[PDB]
Amino acid sequence: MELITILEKTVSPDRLELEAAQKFLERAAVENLPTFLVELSRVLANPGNSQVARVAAGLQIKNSLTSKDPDIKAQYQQRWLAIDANARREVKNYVLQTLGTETYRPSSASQCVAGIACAEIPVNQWPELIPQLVANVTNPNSTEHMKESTLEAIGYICQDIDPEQLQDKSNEILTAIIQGMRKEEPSNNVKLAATNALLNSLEFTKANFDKESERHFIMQVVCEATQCPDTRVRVAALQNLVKIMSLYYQYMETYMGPALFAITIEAMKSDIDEVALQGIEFWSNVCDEEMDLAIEASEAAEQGRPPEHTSKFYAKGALQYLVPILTQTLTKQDENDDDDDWNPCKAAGVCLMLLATCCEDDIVPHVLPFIKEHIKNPDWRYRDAAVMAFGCILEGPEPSQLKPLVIQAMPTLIELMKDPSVVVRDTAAWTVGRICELLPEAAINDVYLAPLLQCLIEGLSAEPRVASNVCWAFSSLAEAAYEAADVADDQEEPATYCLSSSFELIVQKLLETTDRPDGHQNNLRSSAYESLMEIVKNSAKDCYPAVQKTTLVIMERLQQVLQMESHIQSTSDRIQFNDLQSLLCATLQNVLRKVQHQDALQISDVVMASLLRMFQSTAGSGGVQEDALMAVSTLVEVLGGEFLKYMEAFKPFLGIGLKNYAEYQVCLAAVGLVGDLCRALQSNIIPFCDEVMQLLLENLGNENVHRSVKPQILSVFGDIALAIGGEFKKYLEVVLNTLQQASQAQVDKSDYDMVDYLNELRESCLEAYTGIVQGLKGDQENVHPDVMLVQPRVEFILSFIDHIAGDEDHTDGVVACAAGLIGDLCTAFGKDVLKLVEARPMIHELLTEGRRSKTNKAKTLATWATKELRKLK
Amino acid sequence: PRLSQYKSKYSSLEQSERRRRLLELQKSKRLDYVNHARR
Repeated sequence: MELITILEKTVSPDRLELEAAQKFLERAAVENLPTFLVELSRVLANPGNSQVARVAAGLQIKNSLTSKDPDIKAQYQQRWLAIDANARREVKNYVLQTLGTETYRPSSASQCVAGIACAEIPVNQWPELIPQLVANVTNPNSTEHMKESTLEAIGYICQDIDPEQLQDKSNEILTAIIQGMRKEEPSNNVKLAATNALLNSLEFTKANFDKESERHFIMQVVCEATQCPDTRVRVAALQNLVKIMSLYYQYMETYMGPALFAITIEAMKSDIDEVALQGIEFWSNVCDEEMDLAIEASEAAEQGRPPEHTSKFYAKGALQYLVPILTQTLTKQDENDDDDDWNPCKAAGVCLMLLATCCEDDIVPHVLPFIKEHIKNPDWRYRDAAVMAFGCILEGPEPSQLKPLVIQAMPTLIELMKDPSVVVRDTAAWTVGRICELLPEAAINDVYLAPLLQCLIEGLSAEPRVASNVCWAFSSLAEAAYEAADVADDQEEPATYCLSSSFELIVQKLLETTDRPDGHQNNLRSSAYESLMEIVKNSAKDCYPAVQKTTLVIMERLQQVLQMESHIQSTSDRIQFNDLQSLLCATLQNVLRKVQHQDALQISDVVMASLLRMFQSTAGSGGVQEDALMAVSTLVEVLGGEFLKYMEAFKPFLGIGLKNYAEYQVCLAAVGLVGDLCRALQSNIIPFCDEVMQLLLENLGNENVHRSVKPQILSVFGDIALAIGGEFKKYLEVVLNTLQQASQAQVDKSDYDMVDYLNELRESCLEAYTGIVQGLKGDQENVHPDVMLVQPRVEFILSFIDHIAGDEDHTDGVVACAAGLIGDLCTAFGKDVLKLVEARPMIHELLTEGRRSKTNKAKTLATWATKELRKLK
Repeated sequence: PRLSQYKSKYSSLEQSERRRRLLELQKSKRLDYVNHARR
């Protein structure tokens, strides 16, 4: 009937009544979307209607124009732009006019304004928008609601909108935001909305920050805001200071001394946890930026050039005053622990850690004294703090300075493992684990190993929060022991090592831990399996007897879960069966490694048989899960060509994994598996290639596929080409053009989330061409010549390389791949390639850069290629 | 917010470590498979 009546029914607590209402609206939007929106906006815009109907209308509008789904979003945006400009004009008028006329707390108009703006701004279709929003805020006669709802609108636009679209109007946006944050502003609500919008907006105030006049204006408003009496504004302002430090570190030098240091140190000492957390994050974030600057400085030095950005070492300068604040905060442990909850105490530990790795040696002498003062304090809060701080500084300082300190700490640390406080024992295990990780020499000592091992063994039976760190400590100890034994001096793998004596007890104790009923708490079970896994890998040969037993137990468990999965009762059951299967399979990826290949075979056939059964039952019931595919890969690695026996049966399950493109993670694993099948089955994969190749190309048509699938599919094209050689001619044309296009992709660096998808995908392209050029040519030939079909493409591939050489943005993985390709071309097409290569000086420069190593063999490939071009002379 | 850094351990299993490792392995395999085919 009436739109309003329907709208009010959408909030009914009755399922059917809520269904009728929703279907009415659905088909209305299908029968005449333009007229539906206009009517909806009229409801929203009229204060005469009930709050329920206005809010409901706002929701119908917003949902017609956006969605979390990027693809559906862009689609809704285009459906909007195609509507009569006059109808859209009317909707824009009403939505805009609703701002400030809502009694509702959070405005429903803000999100509609943003939804339409995100569509219309990139094509200048709503020139009226910005200047209207700016007027709403700056107008001294505007009500609190008008200003608040508007600032939220601004915020939603900066957040949802394409990043490239909003710089031409940053000047106006900032005028409104800054005006809304001024301290004279009577309403904290307005200040809060304004400050939240600033945060969303910083991404495009680049041109504004480059102007001292404006930069100075912005910093004063944010700093003053950190003094607002409304805690919500204080926190939001600090959040802005943190983001400003990440994007405009270059400009900060004039504000740190005179403002920021004091503001953020005061925030850290605040009794309001929300405030302390922002002060701490500010100084953890400075550590991150400065560690990144040090890498930039270091790389620029090896290039005989000064770095583009320089560090002012603020962490180093602040360190004196940071540490005493942070150690005290470590004293505020939350007695009821929640390994999923964040508080000042935990943030302080991370911050201390980052300071250790940022300022390295400097830090020791500021922390030690607190540690020695409190290591034996009767108050557990201080005893634990002391042990925590000790573990936080084990990475960063020169190991030569830490060793003596760690060795003299062992006796006390071993005792603390038996401390009456569970909180203390939790930290002792972590600190012990981090000693083993970072400074194993202290633990692999003829003095302390025996008693340390006794503590760790007993600790596996302790409470979850303690046993979990103990597990990690054990695996770390195992890795070190293994390495120590076989740096060298014996040959292929080590005959014995310091853990051999108790290897049996450890595995059985770990196998027990895996099975504890409270295993779900504190990530125990996973930690136990990770540890078992890591210790089986890192074991000496005189440990085989224990290794085999453990493998019989793992298969036993795996065989069990697998058949449990052809008889599922519930989606809870469904979920846990896969979680155990996941851990067991991952564990399998190390045991199969590490037996006799003869035995690995008997195990492989048995497991694959069980998985195929699980596949036959499990899925089409939500299946295929991904770790099962990775499980198959390791299984294909062992059976190699002997896997051909299961192809006819596995084939469909390969497909379903390839076809499933919505779960790019499953698809991805399916793609990689195809590559593994190529190297294993080789030529024998031919009779399967059509099906696969067809599914691959299909997927490439595209684009709600994930970014990340394409490069892998391209890489696999190369493998397929290597595996079937001449038989690839069938696909040659379509693939080359696909490569052609993907080569021309050229995202512009102001972004980095693209700079290293560009390289991820470029490398992929190079591996593709390499597999094709080598696939069509030859080993023990009769004559050669399929490759000649690609001959006409040489000019372009070289251009693609030349363009890669100019871009300072080289991943070593790419330089190498590009070098290997050049060498391939020389060996394939010969002395015509020379003229083309000497016509691009940048290619010469690319090879030299590869003749210096990073990595290893980028240098070999670059060395090889340089040689091939030389011999062509 | 950096909860994952609190008492940071290390796992060849969560989601993404075992991806990074599986991919790194398949790529090394690939490269060796290719190099025996160049020289």
